[PDB]
Amino acid sequence: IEEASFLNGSDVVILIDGVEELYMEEIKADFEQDEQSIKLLGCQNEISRVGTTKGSFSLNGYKTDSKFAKLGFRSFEIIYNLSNSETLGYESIRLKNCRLKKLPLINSKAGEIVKIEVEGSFRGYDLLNE
Amino acid sequence: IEEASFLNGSDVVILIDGVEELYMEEIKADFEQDEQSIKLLGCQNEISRVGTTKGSFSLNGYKTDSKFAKLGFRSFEIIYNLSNSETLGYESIRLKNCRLKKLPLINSKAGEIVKIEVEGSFRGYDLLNE
Amino acid sequence: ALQETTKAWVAKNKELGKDILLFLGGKTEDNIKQINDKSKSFNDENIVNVGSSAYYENIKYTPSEVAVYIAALSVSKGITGSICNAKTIFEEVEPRLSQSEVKECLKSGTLVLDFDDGDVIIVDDVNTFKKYVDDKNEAMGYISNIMFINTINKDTSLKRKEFVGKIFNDATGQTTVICALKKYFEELMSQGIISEFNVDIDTELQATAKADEFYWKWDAVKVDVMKKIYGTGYL
Amino acid sequence: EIPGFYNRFKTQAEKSTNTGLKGRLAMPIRANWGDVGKVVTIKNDLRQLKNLFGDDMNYSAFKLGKLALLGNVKELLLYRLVDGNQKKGTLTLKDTTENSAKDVIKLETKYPTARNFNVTIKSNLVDSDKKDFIFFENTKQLFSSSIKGTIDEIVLEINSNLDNEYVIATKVADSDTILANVVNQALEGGNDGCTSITNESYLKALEEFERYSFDSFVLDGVADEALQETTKAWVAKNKELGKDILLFLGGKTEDNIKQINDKSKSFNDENIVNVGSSAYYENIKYTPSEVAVYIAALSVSKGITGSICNAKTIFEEVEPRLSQSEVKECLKSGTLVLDFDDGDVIIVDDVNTFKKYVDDKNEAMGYISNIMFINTINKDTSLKRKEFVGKIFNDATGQTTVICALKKYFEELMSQGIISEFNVDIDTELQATAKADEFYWKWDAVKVDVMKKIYGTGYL
Amino acid sequence: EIPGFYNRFKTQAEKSTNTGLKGRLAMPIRANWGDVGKVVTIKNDLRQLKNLFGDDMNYSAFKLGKLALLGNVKELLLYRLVDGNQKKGTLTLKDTTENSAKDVIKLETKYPTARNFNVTIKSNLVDSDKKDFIFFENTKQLFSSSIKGTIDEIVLEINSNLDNEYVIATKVADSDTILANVVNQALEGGNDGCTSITNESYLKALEEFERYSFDSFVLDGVADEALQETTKAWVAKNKELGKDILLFLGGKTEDNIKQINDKSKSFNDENIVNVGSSAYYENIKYTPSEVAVYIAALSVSKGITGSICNAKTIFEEVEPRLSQSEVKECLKSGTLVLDFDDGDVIIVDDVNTFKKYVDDKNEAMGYISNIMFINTINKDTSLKRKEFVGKIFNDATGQTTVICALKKYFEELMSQGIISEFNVDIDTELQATAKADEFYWKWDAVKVDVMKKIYGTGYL
Repeated sequence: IEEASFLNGSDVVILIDGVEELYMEEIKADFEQDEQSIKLLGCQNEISRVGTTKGSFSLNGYKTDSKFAKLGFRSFEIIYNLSNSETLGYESIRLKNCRLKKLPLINSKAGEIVKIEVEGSFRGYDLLNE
Repeated sequence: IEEASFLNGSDVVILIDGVEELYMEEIKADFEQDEQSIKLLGCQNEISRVGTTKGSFSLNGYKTDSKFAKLGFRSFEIIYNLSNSETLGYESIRLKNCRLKKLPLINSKAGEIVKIEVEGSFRGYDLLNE
Repeated sequence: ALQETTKAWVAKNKELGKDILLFLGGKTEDNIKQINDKSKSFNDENIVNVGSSAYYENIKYTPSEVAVYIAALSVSKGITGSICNAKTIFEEVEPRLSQSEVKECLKSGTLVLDFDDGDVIIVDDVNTFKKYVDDKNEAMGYISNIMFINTINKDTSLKRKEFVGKIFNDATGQTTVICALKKYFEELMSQGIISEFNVDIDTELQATAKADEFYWKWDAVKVDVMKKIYGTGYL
Repeated sequence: EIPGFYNRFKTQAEKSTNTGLKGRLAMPIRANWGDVGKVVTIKNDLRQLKNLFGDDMNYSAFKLGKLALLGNVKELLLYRLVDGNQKKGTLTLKDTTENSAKDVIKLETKYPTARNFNVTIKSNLVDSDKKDFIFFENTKQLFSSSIKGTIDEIVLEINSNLDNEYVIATKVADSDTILANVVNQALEGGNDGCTSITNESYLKALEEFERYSFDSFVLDGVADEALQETTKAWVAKNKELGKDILLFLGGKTEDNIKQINDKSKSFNDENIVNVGSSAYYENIKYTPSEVAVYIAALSVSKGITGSICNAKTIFEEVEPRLSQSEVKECLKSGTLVLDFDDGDVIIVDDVNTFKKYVDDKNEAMGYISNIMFINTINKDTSLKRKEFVGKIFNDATGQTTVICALKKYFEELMSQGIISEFNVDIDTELQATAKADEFYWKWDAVKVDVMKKIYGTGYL
Repeated sequence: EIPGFYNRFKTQAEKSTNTGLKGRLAMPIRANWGDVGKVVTIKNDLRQLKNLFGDDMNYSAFKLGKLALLGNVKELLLYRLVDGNQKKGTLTLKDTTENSAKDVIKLETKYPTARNFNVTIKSNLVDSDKKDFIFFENTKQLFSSSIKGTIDEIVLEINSNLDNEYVIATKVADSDTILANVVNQALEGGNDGCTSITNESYLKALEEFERYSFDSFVLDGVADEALQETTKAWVAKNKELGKDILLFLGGKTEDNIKQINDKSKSFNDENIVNVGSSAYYENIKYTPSEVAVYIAALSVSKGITGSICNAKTIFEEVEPRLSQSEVKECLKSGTLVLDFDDGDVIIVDDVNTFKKYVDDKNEAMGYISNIMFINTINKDTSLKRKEFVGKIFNDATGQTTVICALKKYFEELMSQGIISEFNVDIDTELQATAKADEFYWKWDAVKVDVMKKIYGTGYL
C-alpha cells in the first residue's frame, strides 16, 4: 500500500574504510550458514541446525583510482547506509574484517567506461541502525 | 558527481614485452587469493586468512600478425597504462612473468574480422603509477 | 593542609576534565574511630586513604608512605586488575580489627591492610566514596570502577586530535563517530574487561540538539570477579 | 559551552517514560501546591508533574496524575483547584540594626498554598555581610545559598535560583540592613488546597478548561453527585455547541450492586462513563471515581484503533465481584466493572452509560469505542473549516474539491485499518432543496470487526 | 560481607524437600497459630509451614499441610481459619518506679491465637538499666535478649528481632520507667483456632480463596455435611463462572459400606471427589476426609501426564476392606477406596463422584485424570485472552493466527505424549450463522492409552 516504504538505490552511501565511495554501481552482502543436516532413525524428516556463519560481499563500480590495488588483501570495513526520503528512517550496516578475494588490477573494454568489480568475505556484521 | 573522474577504454595503451599493442579490444587481470577457511571449536563463524596469490589475465584483440604464435609459452611482461584526459593523472600497472595458457593458432569465421584471444597467468604486479 | 590542597587541586582537574586518582594516608596518632571519621569526611570518588602503617625489610612505613605503594600497585593493575586482596610485599601491618570492626571500618570507607598469611594482603578495593546515596549506584564506590570509568572517559576524550573541528555533522560523520567509539569498545571487550556493550545515537536529546552538537550514549557490563565464596561442608 | 567531549554518567534510575502514548486528557487536580488559575500541559514525563504538583501521595493532584500518566496519555492538561479562601503562604523578614525592627522583605509562596514550607535565615561565616538563606519542605531542604546582606541581592537570588520555585521575595523597602535571624518559620496566610473543594471552584475550573479541546474529561476523581451533575450539564452544553468531551466518573464505596446499577441507568448520555468498582495498586486503594481517572486515561491513550474492553490494567486487585448472570445484569444497566481475571486486573467490557438504547437508534453506539470513533470523525471533518468555509465557492468545482478532501481523510483513516469500506458523496435528496449557500453531503462507513466472543466445541 | 572463603558445615538433618513437584492446591487450614485474613503461598519446603503454622500434630494446619506436601504439591496455598470470637492473646506490662503501677507496653500476639505463649521479664545483671525479656512456647524458649529499660528500645527490639514472630510490642505511653518483674504470664484475649470452626468462617475463607486459581480444593479435611454442601455450591458457582476447581472430600468413620456408597452416588458432579476409607501413617490415624488432603495433593502433583489409580501412597495401613465384587459395587457407586495391596498402601482406581453416567455423555469423563485434563485444556485455551480478545481482528488473517496459536498449544501438549492425535479447525457449520464479532472453532483429541488391566494365560 504505502508508497513511501520503498527504498531506491539512489538513497545509498557507502564508506570503504571510513571514506565515502561515490562511483559505485551495486553492492551485495550475505551472511551464509553452513547448515547441518541431521537424519534420525525414528523420524522421517531431516533436522536442520545452524552451522558456522560466513560473510560474502560483492561490490561493482566505476574505476576512478587504484584504491583497491593499493588496498591489496588487507582487512577493511564497509559501512552501508540506506536512507528513506519520504520517511526519515534509515538503515546502517557495518561489515567487519572485509577482505578481497581478488584484486581488480585491469578491466577495460574497447569503447566502454572502465568498471571495477570486487568480491570478498567478511567475518561479522553490526546492524547500527534500522 | 565529478564527470572528469570516469575513465574510458579509449585512454588505454598496452605494451607487450615493451612494444605497444594497438589492435586490442579488451584486457583483464586479476590477482586471486587461495583463501584459507578456518573453523574453531569455541567460535561460531569462519575465519578467513590470505593464502598464496596467483595472477590470471585475458587479452582479446584483432589479429594482425603471428606475434603470440612466435611468442609461444615464453615468459613476457604486460605494462598497462590507463590515463585521464580531463585530469592529467594516470595509472600504470606492470604484470610480471606473464605466460600464455594456450596459443591462439587459428581463429577465423566465415565473414567476420579475424580476432585473437589469449589467456594466461602472471606471478606478481608492480603498481608503477596511479 | 596538604591533603586539603591536593584534594582541591584534583577536584579542579576533574572539573576541567583531567582525571587524577588521589591517594593519601592517616597518621599514626589516629585511633580506629578517628580514622573512620577521617575517611567518612572524604566523600570524593577519586580520593583514597590508607589507615594502617606497614613494615617491610624491617623498616617502618607510615600509612601515608604506604599509600605510595598502594597507589603504585593500583596504577600498575590499572584495568584488568584490582588490589582488593593483592599480595603486597609488606611483611607486617598495624593496627588490627575483628570482622565486625573491619565491616564498620570499610563502611566508613577506610582501606586497611591485613596480615592474612606470611605476607600482607589488602582487605578490599575501596575508596573514600563508600558512603553512597540512592540517586547513585553502589558499584562506583570501588577504586577499580573509578579507574575504569576514568579510563573510558579519557580514552573517548582522547578522540579529539583528528575528530573535533575536523569532521562534518551529517549522518556520514556521525556514523564514523559511532564506528570509532564501537571500535574502541570492541578492542576493550577483547581483553575481557566487558561482557557486553552498546554504543548508539542519543536520539531523545539529539532531536533537540543544536546543529553543532552531537549527542551519543553508551552502555556496558563489567565482567564479574569472584570476591565472596561460601562452602557448605558435610561428613 | 566549549568544544570537546563531555562524558557524564547518568544514574539508571532517571529513565524517561514510554513512547507509545496518544491522546489528550483534562484534569481539575486538587493540588495542595501548584499553578492556580491556569492550565498546564504536562507531557509524557512524570517529572514535570511532581516538580509542579508535589510528590505527596495524599495530594489528589499527584496521585491522580500518576494514574493518568500510567494510563499512557500523551498530553495531560492539569488545572489546579483551590478554594477562594485558599491563598499564598506569606511571611515578612525584618532587620535588627535598629532598636525597633522593620520589614524589608516579603516571602510569599510562588503560587497559593499552605504546605509546611519553612524558612531559616542566619549569618554567613565566610563573610560578615553575607547571610545564609535556607528553605525547608516538610523538614526537607529545598534551597540553600549565601548572599550579601543587601536586600536587593537577596531578593535577586531568591527570585532567580530555580530551587526557589516555592517562594517569591519582593523588596518591601530599600535597605541594606542586616536581617533578623529566624529559624523554621512557616509561611502562612492560606489554605491546604485539597480542603474546601467547592462546586463554584470546579465551575471556574471547567470554564478554564474551555480553553482547549479534550478527548475525555475525568472530574479529578471526585464522586460528589452535585459535581457529577454540573460536569454532566457542562459536557452536554459543549456537545450542543459542537465540542465533544467524553466524561468519566465513578460511584462511591457505599453504593451496593443495585444502587450502582440504578445510578448507571440514571445516566443515559452517550458521552458519560461511570466506574462502579474500586481498585488497589501498589497496596494503595483507589475509589471507583479515582480509578475512573486511569480508565479515562487508557481510553484516551487507545483513542482509535483500540478499546479497553479487556485491557490489561495495572491494578492488582478490585472489588466488589459478581456472577456471570449478575455481570450481565450490571452491564445491561450500563456499569463499567473491573475484574481480577488473572494476577492482573482486566476490564469486563467497553461500555458507556448509554447501554439503554431504543429502537429508533442502533446498538453499536452504546460502547465507548464507538463514541470516541464518531466523536473523532465529527471533529476531524469539523476541523476542515480553517481553509474551507468562507474561502471556497459553492459550484461543482468547489463541491468536488470538498468531496475529494473528505474522501482523502476517510482513505487515510482506512489506511490504519479502522474501516473496511466507506462512501462519501453529495446528498442529492436534500441538496435539491438546498439554499444557495448550503452544501449537503452524506457518508457511510463500516468499522472493522474485533473478536470479543469465542466459543470452542471440544471432543474426545 | 567481606571477600574470602567462609566454610560453614551444615548438619545433615537440614535436607531440602524433593524437586519433582507440580501443581497448586488450596487449604483452609484450621491453625491454632498462623496468618489470619490472608492466603500464604508455601513452597515445596516444609520449613515455612512449621515456622508459620506451628509444629504441633494436633493442629489441623500442620498435620494436613504435612499431608499435602508429602503429596508433593509444588505450591500449597494456606489460609488460616479461625472463629470470629477467636482473637489475639494480649498482655500489658507495667512499671514499679511509682507507688501505683501504670501501663507502658502492650504485648499482643502477632496474629490471632490463644496458645500457651508466655512472657517473663526480669532485671539485667550486667547493666542495672537493662532488663532481660524472655518468651516461652509450651515451656519452650522462643526469644531472649537484654535491652535498656527505656520503653522505646524495648519495643524496638521486640518488634525487630525475628524470634518475636509470635508477639508485637507497642508503646502505650512515653516512659523510661523500670518495668515490673513478671514470671510466666500467658497471653490471653482469644480462642484456640481449631475450636468453634463454623460455616460462615469457611465461607469467608472461600471468598478469600477466590483470590487465586487452584488445581484442586480440599476443604482442610473436615467431614461436616453442611461444609461439604457449601463448598460444593461454591465450586459449582466457580465452574459456571469458568473457574475450574476440583473438590476433594471424605466420609466419616461412622458410615458403613452401604452408607458411603449412597453418599458417593448422592454426589453426581464431575469435579467432586470423596474418600471412603481412613488411613494410618507413622502410627497416626487420618480420617478419610483428612486423607483426602493427601489424595488431592497427589492428584494435583501428578496433574497431567499422571494418574493416581494405583499410585504408591505413603500410608502404611487402611480400613475398611472389601471383596472384588464389593469393590466393583463400591466403584460403580463412585467411591475412592484405598487398599493395602503390599507393605505400602495403593489406590484402587482413579474415579470421581461422576461414575454414574448416562447415554448422552461418554464414560471416559468419570475419572479424575480426564477431569483434570479437560479442565487444564479449558483453562489453557482460556488463558489465551491477555493478548487475544479485543486486541485481534475478526478477518481470515486473525482467525488463522488464532488457529495457529491453538494448534501450537496442542502440538506442545502432544510433545509430552499426552495426546496421540489432534485436530483444530474452524467450526464452519456454526461460523456460517455467526455474528460479525463471534468466532467459532472446534477441536478433537485422542488421549494416549494407559495400561490398567492385564491378563495372563498360563500353560504347563
